[PDB]
Amino acid sequence: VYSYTEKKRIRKDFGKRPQVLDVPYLLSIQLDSFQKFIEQDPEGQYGLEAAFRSVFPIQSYSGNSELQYVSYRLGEPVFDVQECQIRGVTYSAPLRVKLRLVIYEREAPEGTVKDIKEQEVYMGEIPLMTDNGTFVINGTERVIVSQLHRSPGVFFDSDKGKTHSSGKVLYNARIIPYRGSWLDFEFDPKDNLFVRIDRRRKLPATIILRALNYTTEQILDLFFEKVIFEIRDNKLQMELVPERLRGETASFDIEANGKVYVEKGRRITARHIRQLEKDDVKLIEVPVEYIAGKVVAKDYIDESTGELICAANMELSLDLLAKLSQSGHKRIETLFTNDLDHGPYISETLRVDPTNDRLSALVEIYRMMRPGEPPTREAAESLFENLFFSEDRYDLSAVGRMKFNRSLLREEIEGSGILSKDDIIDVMKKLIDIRNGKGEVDDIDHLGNRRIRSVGEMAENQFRVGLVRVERAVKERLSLGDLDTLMPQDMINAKPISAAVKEFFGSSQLSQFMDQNNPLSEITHKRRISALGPGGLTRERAGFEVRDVHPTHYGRVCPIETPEGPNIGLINSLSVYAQTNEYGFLETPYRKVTDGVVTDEIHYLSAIEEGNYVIAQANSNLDEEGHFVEDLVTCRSKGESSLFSRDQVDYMDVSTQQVVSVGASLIPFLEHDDANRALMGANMQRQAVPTLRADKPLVGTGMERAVAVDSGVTAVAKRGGVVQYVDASRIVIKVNEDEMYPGEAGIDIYNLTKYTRSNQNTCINQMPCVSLGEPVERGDVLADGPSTDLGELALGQNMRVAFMPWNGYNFEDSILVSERVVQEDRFTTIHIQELACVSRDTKLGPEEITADIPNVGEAALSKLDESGIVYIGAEVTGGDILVGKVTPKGETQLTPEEKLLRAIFGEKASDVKDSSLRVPNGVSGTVIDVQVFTRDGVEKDKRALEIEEMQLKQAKKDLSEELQILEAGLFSRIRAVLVAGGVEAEKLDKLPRDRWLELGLTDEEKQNQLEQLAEQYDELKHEFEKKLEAKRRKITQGDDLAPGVLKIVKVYLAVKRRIQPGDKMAGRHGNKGVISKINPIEDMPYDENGTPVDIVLNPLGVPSRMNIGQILETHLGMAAKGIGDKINAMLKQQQEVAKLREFIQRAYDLGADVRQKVDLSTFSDEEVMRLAENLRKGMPIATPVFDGAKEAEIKELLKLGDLPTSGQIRLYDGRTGEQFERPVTVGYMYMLKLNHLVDDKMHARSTGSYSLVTQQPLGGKAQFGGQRFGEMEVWALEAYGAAYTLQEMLTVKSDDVNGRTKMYKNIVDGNHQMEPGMPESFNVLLKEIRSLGINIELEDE
Amino acid sequence: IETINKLNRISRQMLQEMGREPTPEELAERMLMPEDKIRKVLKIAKEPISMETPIGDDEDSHLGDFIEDTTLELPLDSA
Amino acid sequence: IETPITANFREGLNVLQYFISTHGARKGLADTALKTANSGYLTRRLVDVA
RNA sequence: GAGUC
Repeated sequence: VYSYTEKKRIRKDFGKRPQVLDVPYLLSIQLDSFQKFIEQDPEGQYGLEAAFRSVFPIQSYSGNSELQYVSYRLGEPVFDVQECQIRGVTYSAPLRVKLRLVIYEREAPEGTVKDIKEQEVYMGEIPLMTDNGTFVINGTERVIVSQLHRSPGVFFDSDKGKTHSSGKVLYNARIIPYRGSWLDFEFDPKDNLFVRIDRRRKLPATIILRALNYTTEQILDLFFEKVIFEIRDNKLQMELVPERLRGETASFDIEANGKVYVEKGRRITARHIRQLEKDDVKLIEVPVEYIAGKVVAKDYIDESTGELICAANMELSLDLLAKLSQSGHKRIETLFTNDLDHGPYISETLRVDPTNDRLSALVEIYRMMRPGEPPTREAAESLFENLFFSEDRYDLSAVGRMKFNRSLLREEIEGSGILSKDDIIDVMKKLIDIRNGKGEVDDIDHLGNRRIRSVGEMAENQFRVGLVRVERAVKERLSLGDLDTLMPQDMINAKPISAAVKEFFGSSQLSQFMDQNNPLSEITHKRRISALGPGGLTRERAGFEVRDVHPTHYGRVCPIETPEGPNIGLINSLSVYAQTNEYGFLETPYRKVTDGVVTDEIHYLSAIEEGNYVIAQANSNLDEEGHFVEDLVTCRSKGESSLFSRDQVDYMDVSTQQVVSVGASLIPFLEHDDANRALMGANMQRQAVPTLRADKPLVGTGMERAVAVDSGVTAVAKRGGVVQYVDASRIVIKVNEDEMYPGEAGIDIYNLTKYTRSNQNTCINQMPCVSLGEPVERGDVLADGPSTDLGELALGQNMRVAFMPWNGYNFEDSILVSERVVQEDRFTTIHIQELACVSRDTKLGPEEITADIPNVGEAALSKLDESGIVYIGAEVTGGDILVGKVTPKGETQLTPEEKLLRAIFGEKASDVKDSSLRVPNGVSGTVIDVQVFTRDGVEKDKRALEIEEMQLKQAKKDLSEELQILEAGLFSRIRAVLVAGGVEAEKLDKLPRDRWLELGLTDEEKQNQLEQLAEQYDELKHEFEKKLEAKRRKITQGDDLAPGVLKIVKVYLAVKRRIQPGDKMAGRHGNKGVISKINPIEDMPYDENGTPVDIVLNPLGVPSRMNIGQILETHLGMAAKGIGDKINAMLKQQQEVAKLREFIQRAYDLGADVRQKVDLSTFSDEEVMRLAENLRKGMPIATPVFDGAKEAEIKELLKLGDLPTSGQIRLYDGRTGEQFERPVTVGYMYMLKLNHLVDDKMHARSTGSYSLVTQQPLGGKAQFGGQRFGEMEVWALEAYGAAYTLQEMLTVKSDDVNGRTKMYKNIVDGNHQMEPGMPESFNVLLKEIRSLGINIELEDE
Repeated sequence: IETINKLNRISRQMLQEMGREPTPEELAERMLMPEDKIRKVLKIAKEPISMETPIGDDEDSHLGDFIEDTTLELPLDSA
Repeated sequence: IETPITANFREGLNVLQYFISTHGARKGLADTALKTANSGYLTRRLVDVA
């Protein structure tokens, strides 16, 4: 029960559990976010829509003219994908927006009856996303990475110890907006509440509320709980609630109702408290002492004179009590500060707070922000309000609001951007809470506390910035000029829009060169997630906490995919099935468990939601699609793990692989590999290079099919049907009549991309997979990318590896390889490098492109064309000239000697310099294609014309045959409708084609569809004639490059780079190595059978590195080839189809608890023999990550391969013929050659270009530079007594010009004498000291 | 200076009217002078660039670490 | 952590157990980046005295 | 961006 591609290559799944729901299209994140940016949805406030409504409608100063926004339109892209690649253009669509100018009258009230002007203006070109999910940035493929940051809202942070000898507890709530300055509230050492405003410094929280016009009285009212203190006669009575005595030492005889309650001294315990609570107490009998020490709530004015006896927040005292009762204010209202629950926090605060009213509050605000600027009323107010309450300046976004409201335990999900005043108060409440112990602290690193930015929200923000600057300009020009005759189009500027865009896309560090080493690198790299960037974490700002592994990463980020070194912990890969919710929180899918029974229902939960419920692992065993195996089962909840019974089971994992990222999912026996090496493994895969030959990975996870498919470097079938034409360049497919649209013809076209240059110098080669006239369905793999076999990821190739020591050639993970690898051309890398030539003009005169060069042989002349151009297909090496260039020289002032000599040989030589572009040495290969970019101004070269003529021919042929094949399919489709109600085959066909439009038959629904494809035919004409005329002009149009530049030549070089000693290779398990020697076939040990090995790894590389998976791969790998060899023999032996039938089926179904229940027998003989030959080259088996094949099932296969159960065989040493005293481990393993080429990494310098200021050699192989000798290295020489080597390094090898030059020629004169000088860096140094104004001079002896 | 003023202010006009970048020919016509002087002024327009501009995406190179000095001949040359 | 790893590499650990190990793994590797800086600077101090 | 310890 499987499709045609799968029928062709079925891999045997060992996976003991069924993945329920499908592996979601991985690169969906990018598209979905970006698509949101443009989403035409009126209500949905996002992207365009969001930004527009935030600013608009834009009203003028005078209140009579206004600018209104209607709606937007995206044009069809000015420049196509491929074309932009060619010319170095950014791929983009026009944005045009409908805007209306309305003018009210001044005099008539607001009579919009005067003037209404409207139009669609051009607002620039907006970079478009590809079908792949990539972006076209000045002719190179870039990807925008997802960005994690701390989400807007509230962070409740505690400093456990953190700071102090004392070791005091410091609580801080952090206010993080989308857009605006930041707010920090923290506890002083003596428990007093301070604010950091825009983390500037620390001042009293209370002052803010003063600015918000709260008197000290209102402050303490809202915060602290008032207590009614009645004074009658000479007795003082409080209105006491029982649970305020909570653990209160009795200071008096506490007479309530009847008899003595509380001991004079004995503490109130809970029983006492509950007893008096029961009594229902209103007023007790306190003595003289209790009120002295507390504080008064309101501002109690003296009725008698009118003057204040007590202000708010004064310490309570003896005489004041007498005077207030004398005023006849017999309802005083004391405060409650008995530590514990409600402590003296705000009270102490207010005393240290020097500020008084609204007025002095805003003074201090203003002062701290700009110390020394005089207090103008307007400035202070405006500052305060603009800081937190300005809408365009301060925006929390939906995000900030949601998380904020969930921090304080509110109810509304959405809100307005600006901070409502009640919010502020309530949080300070929660701070005071935590200080007492009502609630506890939220963690920085919680996945609910971190939010991710996709594409659209990034876009959103940067678009808003262009808008801001444009707003200054817009509102400015709206008031000066005349209102009537001037129109909207003259108003509007484009510059700053396009500026903002190019800054985001071009300048951003989150926007980078796609990793195109392999499909894996690309696909993985696109879903990588960075903690850095704007609004995000720095290197020094990062301690252990954030970089280390947070439990919430489970099923969301793969824990084991991050670069080694300093960026570790910062950048991580999204796990497989994980996706982002609306809010930009990561969600993971789970299966519902209804009362013990495991349903089919899938629920995505955020981190926050995850914290609540109780979920079983994927590995727990499933009872017959109902309940569980075990009565006590294994699960996790609220961030911890252990045992629970069936009934308590709420949810469950869909599959094991949901914890793992994509790259890691591909490594097979991950279960047996230590994470140290596991991590390394994933990274290695990313650095692997496609060879030419794709050999299907024999030991896969099944995941290789999905990886291929999603990378999108292959061709997939849109419709399915039958293949009409197959070319190694074009695949044309005729659709199933079922699926076919009655709109256009049923003809789907796939032009394949062949042999272009990737960013890393890699080759990009598509191979068609199916054959001609073959059947395919929707979503069939039609053509493969480079590192892909029939459906599957083919990172590389599989070879016979043997674990054992060789004569120290495999020492410390060094690799012994056979000559057979070269012989079979496996791991031969394809490289495509771009070389360039650049012709400008100076004051020195026009540089130009010619074949004429001073003092060169006809050797170079012969390989050049008319204009000085390489011929197509030329084989070229280091030192060879590719493109000729000449540059005007200045005056030739020669030494007298050279003057005479010129005269003597008599070759004057014109005032010109050889500027020609040459092949760099060491590299050499094949010039495959050449492109030229002429200037618009200067006239074209003959080379120029002939190549642009080629473009014409090619354009023509391509589009001509496009039309021709489309036409034939459409006419053939009309033939299917005329053949229904009108049998005529002899005189229709033999008669002309287009005289089938004079066709006037039955007038029912037969005649209508003819016109359907007839009008479509007229559009085939008008579209084509346009699509031609457009692409003719662009070819012929003068190509616009940088100022000063006449002409450019791009030269695409092919490098056939063979694997060699010093090249880098590895397997999936982290284990790697350099090739140390190529041994001839003879030297490698071999079987009794006679087959010798391919590669030899040293065993000692495994144990201490802790990666056993490679071993299991080896064993399973030989077994797979055992199957392949069984098949190979029975294939070569023909025999009977049914016999083959038997063997093969029993092979699949062998695995003890095999899930993948392979249906064979029904298979038609054709399908059978075909598949046979595929698995001829080894069977493809599937161990899923964790859900993998046990040792048992593996040994079982070894028996079926007729091999040793340990996978060891007695081998003969190919040198001696002596047998190895122990049987050794062999088998087939999947290997890869890394991007690291000794070819490029080779470098050495004698003498070359030097640095300008310091006069030392420049850096790197790039400049032909000298290597840097660092402090440590110097120190080496120091330890030995070695003065002369040191001094060499110091002088003749570096900054002494006289010294180095003199010593060079003395060396050439067989002297080898040193003769030291003086470091030029030293003189440099001296003069800089003088320039900074300090006198330093060299003392004579 | 004033000729430069003309340049950039008419740049905006022409970019929007024509659709894209202003090629020298059309610009030449619209500003009332000969093509020669257009290209001249174009290249003269550019200001000096920072010597210590961090071209190293990582503060590996201040562009001074690119600079080669043609003045000083090689020891090879001296030979 | 209270719950340990009962199985071994050869038999293969499970989902749950493997995740545990990343903590130690990552912690160790992260240690390399930032700790060798401390050692290095130390070394340079010592060298500059002696 | 990746290699080395």
